[PDB]
Amino acid sequence: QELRQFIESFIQERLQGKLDKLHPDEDDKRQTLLATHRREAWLADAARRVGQLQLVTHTLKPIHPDARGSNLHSLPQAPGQPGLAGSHELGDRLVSDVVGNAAALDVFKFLSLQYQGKNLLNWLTEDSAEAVQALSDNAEQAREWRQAFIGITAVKGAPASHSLAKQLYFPLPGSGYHLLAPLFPTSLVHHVHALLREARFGDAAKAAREARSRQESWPHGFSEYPNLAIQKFGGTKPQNISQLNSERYGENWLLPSLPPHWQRQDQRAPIRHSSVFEHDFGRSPEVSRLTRTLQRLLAKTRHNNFTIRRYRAQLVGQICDEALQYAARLRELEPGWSATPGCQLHDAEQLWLDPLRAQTDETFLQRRLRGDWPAEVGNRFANWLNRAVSSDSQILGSPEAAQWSQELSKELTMFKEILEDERD
Amino acid sequence: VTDPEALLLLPRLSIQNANAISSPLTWGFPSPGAFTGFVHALQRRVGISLDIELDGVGIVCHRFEAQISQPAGKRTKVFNLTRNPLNRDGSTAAIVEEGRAHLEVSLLLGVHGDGLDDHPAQEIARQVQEQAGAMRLAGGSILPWCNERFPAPNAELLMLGGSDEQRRKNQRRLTRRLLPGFALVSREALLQQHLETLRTTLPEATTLDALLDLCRINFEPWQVRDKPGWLVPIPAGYNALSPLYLPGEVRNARDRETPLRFVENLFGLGEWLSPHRVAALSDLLWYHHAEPDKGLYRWSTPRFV
Amino acid sequence: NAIHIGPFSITPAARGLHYGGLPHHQWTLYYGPREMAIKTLPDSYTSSEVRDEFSDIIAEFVIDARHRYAPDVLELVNSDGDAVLARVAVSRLPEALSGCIPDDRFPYWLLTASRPRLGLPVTLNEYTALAVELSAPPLAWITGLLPGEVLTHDAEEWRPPTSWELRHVVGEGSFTGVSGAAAAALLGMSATNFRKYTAGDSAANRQKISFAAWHYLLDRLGVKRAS
DNA sequence: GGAAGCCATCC
DNA sequence: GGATGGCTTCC
Repeated sequence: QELRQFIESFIQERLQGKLDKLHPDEDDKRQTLLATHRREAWLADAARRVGQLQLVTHTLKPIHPDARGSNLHSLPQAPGQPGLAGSHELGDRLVSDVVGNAAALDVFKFLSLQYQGKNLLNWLTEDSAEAVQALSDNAEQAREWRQAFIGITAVKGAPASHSLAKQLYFPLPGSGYHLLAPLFPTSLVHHVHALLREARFGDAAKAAREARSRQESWPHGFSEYPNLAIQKFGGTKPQNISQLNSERYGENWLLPSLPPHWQRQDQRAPIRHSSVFEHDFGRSPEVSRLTRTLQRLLAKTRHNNFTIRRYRAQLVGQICDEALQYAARLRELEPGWSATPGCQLHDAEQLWLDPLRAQTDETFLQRRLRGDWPAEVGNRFANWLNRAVSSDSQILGSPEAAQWSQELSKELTMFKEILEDERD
Repeated sequence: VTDPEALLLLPRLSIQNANAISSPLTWGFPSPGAFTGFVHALQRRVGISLDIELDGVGIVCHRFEAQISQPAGKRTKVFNLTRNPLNRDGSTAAIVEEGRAHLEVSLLLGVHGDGLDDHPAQEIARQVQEQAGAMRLAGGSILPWCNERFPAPNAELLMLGGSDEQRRKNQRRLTRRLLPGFALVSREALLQQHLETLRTTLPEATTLDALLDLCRINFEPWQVRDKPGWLVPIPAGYNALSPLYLPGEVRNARDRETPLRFVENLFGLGEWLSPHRVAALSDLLWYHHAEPDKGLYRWSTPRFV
Repeated sequence: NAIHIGPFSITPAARGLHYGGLPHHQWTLYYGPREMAIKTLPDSYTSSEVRDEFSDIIAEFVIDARHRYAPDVLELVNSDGDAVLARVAVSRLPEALSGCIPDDRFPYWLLTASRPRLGLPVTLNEYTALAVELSAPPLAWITGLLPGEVLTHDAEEWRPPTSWELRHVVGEGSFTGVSGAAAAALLGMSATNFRKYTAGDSAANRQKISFAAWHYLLDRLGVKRAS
């Protein structure tokens, strides 16, 4: 009805846009002939283009542009093992991307735009009378258009792969292998690219940003993503994957998947007296963040005392593990044990928390350090940790602070036992 | 699913140009499927020639170095590429992106077969080290000996030999040579727990593993609520997309004597932790177990918690 | 071309250069006669990009100015000395204080928050009188940035503010964040007659504001109480 | 003839 | 920058 008239108006607008690039020599007559041919047989020209195009959710060309294989439109079932990530998690909000010729992509975009407005996007298969009455196509032209649209909506592919795919093995239980060819998902990354764009950009996002600059706290959330990596698809033109790669501009943001200490910085192990005093504190970036979180978690209440005690125990265990790991990294990162000039208490701690007695150290001092493990170094470290954690009489007067002191004592005892087992 | 008899330790493995991406979503450490396939190929190398079968792997990642850079105007990062040679007419190659990295790892291998029965264990460890020193892990070629001649020898450790306190002593003296690295597990249980605590909000599944590993800044009641561990996402494996296909019926295979199927990646969440936080060191072996009746192809470390 | 964000100005440097092959320009951020930051930005930048290049420095300056010129806090304690019952942020001190420690002779005391406390005993009705009289508006910290002689109540010492001082409170870049149209409607004027006030120089068709309109405008914006 | 090759034009 | 072809366009 009105959709075919809108398609004819869009064809006339495309003819006017093709007449905007007009040549003064002979562009007028060619533009008039092209507009006449378009307004005559736009559907007859578009059926042969819609026969060429296929809708797809998994694509092989992002693996390599020179390879060609089977491209599949399929939503696999949800697996039995719970707690996973796949395409099965969403079914209602999918957006399929198509591979094909560029003028065919223009014809498919025109067919999708005619699919909007009315219910034509789902009714392109089941509609004869109103569609043929609106489009100006006849009964035979409408039947041929319905056949071409049912063909373009179909896959129409042969099962084959290429030599530049991955097609890896996976062993079977107690038996042989299968070949496993992976396909690049495109609808899933279009969805999460939309979600990541909405996270990084949006009125609510910038409003929460200026909120966290002004610390005005209206009921709202604020998300943030650190250290993404950016990948580029193909050469300069991105649409050769699909039109989804045209609207994503050939860009995919990658999530960080890193080991904890991936910035190998130099160690300030050396014998500074104030350096030894600060190393007894041990102010680091992650250690400073943990100390800030522990200081912020001091003023809590006891209504969530189960979850609060669990979070406090997890934070204390993480702090103890980070301290032991930093001590081990400082020890093994040390190439040799040097006699520190004026390392005030640094020698008393580094009798055990420092490296083995090398040629720079005395053999009698090494035997004396092997005679007595650093229990007093553990006591000084527990004292520095208890001084780092802000305490008050509310914890002394309350039973929850006594339980937190008992948990800190158990953690300090475990750390002292782990130190004394390796020590000596 | 099976407890090995002895534990084998690969001391200090230094790699260069290992593949960084290894995933359509992540770019950090490579998947443990490469390690499981590595010890499977190692078992196919000299494992059957010594009456030994090998089951699982432990990884610690002593140090990391990725050839990456920051493009001076934003907070993202671009990868670093290399120069392919010229095309057929001599114009220019086609640019594909790939990530390289440098690793330092150690491998912990379980032994089920006749360890001390057929041969002494140290010669077995020495010959399997000599065999493994001619392969690659994830495209990354193994470096040879450098001037650290100290981590040259290997070690074999029967886990259940002797008393219980003797077991604690030998596992602790094996842990002592494993200090600076951070072991990695699966964390599907905490993922399911936070699913059900987030299903109280709404029933979504992938948004869980989206939300659980980002810097989430809550409003003032400027707080940042935190997860206890170092939770890192990981590809769990594969789910099917096609039926099981005949070994000849598909064109352009590697070999026409192996069945074929099309798959899509499955994902999960791991965690990096210190080896002194676990007591049983046999809780740390990755096992790729296949379930071909459905699509669930899965590597994990069970018997860990 | 300059950009004006409240009392701040961002100017370019009149002759660019080529850095990395691309043409650039130096920009400077001013606060009155005081220069604060300098950056080097390329061309093909819209003015919004030049805005949020400096937005963070603006926000930090706002945070520091808010914390420094915060008003004083009094508190109400019972006879023991601890367990503060209510707090209030005043703009002046109640003039009768002298250093005290509360005892059991009275059940209510009104102490300061500073450490060598001053204090007074009250009886919950005069406390409400002092709270009504001496309270502080929500945006009282903006008065720390003003010259004082434009803030006095005595008509003999008052002088009208200039345009740069007047941009501290009116305009979308100002600290109150109120428009010129809304401030004109707050005074019962047209938008044009209010824009007459903020031209920039009285030779270029600009009039001084009155005493009464200035103090009433400071009252209605929640800056000075102006009893 | 048929293929391949190049160029070309589309998006 | 991949895809399809159309008149040329060899041998």
